[PDB]
Amino acid sequence: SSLCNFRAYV
Amino acid sequence: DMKVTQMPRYLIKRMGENVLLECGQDMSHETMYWYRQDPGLGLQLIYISYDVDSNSEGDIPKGYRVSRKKREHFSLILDSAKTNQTSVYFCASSFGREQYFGPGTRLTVLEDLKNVFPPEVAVFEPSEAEISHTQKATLVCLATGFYPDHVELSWWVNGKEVHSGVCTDPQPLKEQPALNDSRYALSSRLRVSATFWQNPRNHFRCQVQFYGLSENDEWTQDRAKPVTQIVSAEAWGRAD
Amino acid sequence: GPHSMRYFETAVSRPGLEEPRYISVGYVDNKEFVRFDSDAENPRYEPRAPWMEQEGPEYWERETQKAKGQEQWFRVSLRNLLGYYNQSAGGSHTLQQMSGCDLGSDWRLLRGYLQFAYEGRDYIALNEDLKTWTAADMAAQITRRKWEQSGAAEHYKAYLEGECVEWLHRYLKNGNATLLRTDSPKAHVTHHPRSKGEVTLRCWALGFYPADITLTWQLNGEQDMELVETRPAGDGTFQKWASVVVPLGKEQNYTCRVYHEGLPEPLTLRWEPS
Amino acid sequence: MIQRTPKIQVYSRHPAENGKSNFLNCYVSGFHPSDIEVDLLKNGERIEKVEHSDLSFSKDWSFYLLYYTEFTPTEKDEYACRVNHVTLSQPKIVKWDRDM
Amino acid sequence: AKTTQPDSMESTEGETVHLPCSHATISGNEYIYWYRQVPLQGPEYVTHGLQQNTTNSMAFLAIASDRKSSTLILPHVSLRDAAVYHCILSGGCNYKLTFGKGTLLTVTPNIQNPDPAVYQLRDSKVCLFTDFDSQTNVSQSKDSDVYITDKCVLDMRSMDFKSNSAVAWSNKSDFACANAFNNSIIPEDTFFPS
Ligand code: NA
Repeated sequence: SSLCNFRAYV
Repeated sequence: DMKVTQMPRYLIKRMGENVLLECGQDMSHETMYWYRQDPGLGLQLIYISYDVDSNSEGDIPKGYRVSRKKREHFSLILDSAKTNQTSVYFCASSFGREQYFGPGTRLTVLEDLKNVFPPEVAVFEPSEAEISHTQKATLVCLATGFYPDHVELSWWVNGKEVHSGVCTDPQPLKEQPALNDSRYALSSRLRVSATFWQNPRNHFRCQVQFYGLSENDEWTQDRAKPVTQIVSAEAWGRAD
Repeated sequence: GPHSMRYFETAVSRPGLEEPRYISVGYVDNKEFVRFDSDAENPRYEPRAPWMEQEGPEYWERETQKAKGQEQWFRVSLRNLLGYYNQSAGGSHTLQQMSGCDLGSDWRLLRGYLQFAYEGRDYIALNEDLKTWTAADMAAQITRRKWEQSGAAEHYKAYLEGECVEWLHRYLKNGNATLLRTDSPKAHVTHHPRSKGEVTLRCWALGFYPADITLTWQLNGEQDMELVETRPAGDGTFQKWASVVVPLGKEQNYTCRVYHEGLPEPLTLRWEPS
Repeated sequence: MIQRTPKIQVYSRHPAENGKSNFLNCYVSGFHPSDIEVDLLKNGERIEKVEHSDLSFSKDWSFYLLYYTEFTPTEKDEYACRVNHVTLSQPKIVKWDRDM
Repeated sequence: AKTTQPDSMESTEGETVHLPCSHATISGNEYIYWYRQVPLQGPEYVTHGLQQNTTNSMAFLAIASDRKSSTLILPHVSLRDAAVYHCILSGGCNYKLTFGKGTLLTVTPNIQNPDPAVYQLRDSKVCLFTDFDSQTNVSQSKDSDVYITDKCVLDMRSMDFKSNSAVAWSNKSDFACANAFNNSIIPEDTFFPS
């Protein structure tokens, strides 16, 4: 199950 | 540090006219939002902007469009305003933690500008009986006959705005409760010591800022144009 | 034995493309099991291993929606990075990510992983504690401060210790026999002539899986060896060779030991003249 | 930033037997950025029916691909792979030597 | 949408306030956020949490072990804390929030020395009901020409004093301060000056 990145971008 | 700007606080538009609401955020956050809030309801998202030219419809997009050409600004456009678009509009931004909300713009879209009236303001001096019974003195300010509900009442003591010892009604009263187009009334109290009131050099002013018709709005009615203006009333201390 | 799961994600921008190409590849025990590519006519996660084909449509739909969110995340991040490095127009740029979990033989979580690279170099990584970050340079320090303030590590730790581990367990159940399947190296020694009184001996290891292998030349069971890096055969198996420069007539005094998972014991090889 | 030139290996799937159907492989790895051009050549000419694996990368962030084609080797036919990448001034040609 | 809160909560200043929130269908990566919105100003972040109880300057957030409910705890509530409190789920990978109705929290002051009285203010070239305890409720007029506001609390921090008041006014002939608040249950000891 793929990770969705925490909404804060780089 | 984190501040979302929205001006004006209030706006009157005729139905069918274009409306442009502007929002600023100097933090250069990627994410910006437009919400509207109707009385007693939670905010409803109109549009979100993930970045420059990357806008997505929210829950209620109908009748609106947006523009995000720069990260620091986000525009909400009503191409042809409907009276049901009367609401308080809040812009917000985020960098990925919480959302930061602007102070809001109250927009009133009217069928015509005929019922627009500025307030009349009067100050009521303290009761001599209150002074002797309590050693305190309450002044009452009344702002009456205004429409729409676009007012900011403030008290000024010796040329300085005060907040302590003040209470302004959180909601205005309808001067004709059985009418949908009723003009409004608002009251506020300022309470000081009897000693402070008894000094004739002390000056008390109740100021009501009314947000009305634009300087560019047309007005042909047989009465003064109800423009954005300050209406005040004052009282001076009395040794008697 | 031990197990692992990883997702390897890449986004590539270029002047000729209006939106970056995004690729996400999932691995279980270092074998590709799922893939998403934005370049496909109908972008979606697809199974890359037959044992994954039994996952119902809700699974594929849920993963595909997540990939759409990742594409946006990478697109925005690429634009921020162009700013952080004050890069000039007309270039192609790459943002990569690796994430996943390592499980021990006793099924305990050994380590969670989360790493990012920009232009093929380390950018930022989540430390082994799953609480703090390592920033590779000055631009990554801007990111670190952002992620510390917004509490980003907590989101990544929760996925790595929770959902990552749970789903790896589920895949291991489905891909049971297939994932434990190893292929032993079929090995042989070739003879190659040289100048002076010398000859090259080449020990070939073929048809093995997984790629991990050791080839060791010894002189009486105890010069620097020459070799090729392990390479794919094209059928799911791997190949490798190791060579030694030996004097003429002394070929039998040299042995090649092959060490691999699939073997019951290490192989001992020698040049056998026909 | 600092780019990485491709490591190239050209070899057969199964050990080469003159007259036996096999697969010619060109394994390109350790390169960055991901854009790469790979051709398999027969007597200096580009083989038309060449397939390739989907793009992947290793733990060191570098990319890798396998290019392949069905082929029958002979003593006279020459095989090579030609690779071009941004890290190279000119395309690099590597000849297929069945002994490695 | 996924969160359920009571529409309103009553409290007295200095008390501990517990604001409940039900979110049975919460997903593993959804954060629990609390925002508050004072009268008509913009909402403002209060606190948030994922699994662990959170303490900050503003409030304490208690999240149940199963994560299916939470509580926002406001220790020693001040008048300033009166607002609508919104409990909202925020998915860790996205930027959206679905606001609900939230809980309207009222904070009534502790009236130290009540001195209920009805005064007539000096004419402009109004009746004031003041200093009653927060137990007193003021009703609207049973006359369309008489205007009566709801009670309002003012705070004189210069001397640590608070007072409740309501204003009545009319231009109508039969309006007097002695009858102004007749539709209200007013204290027995209410002072009416002669
Ligand atoms: Na209309």
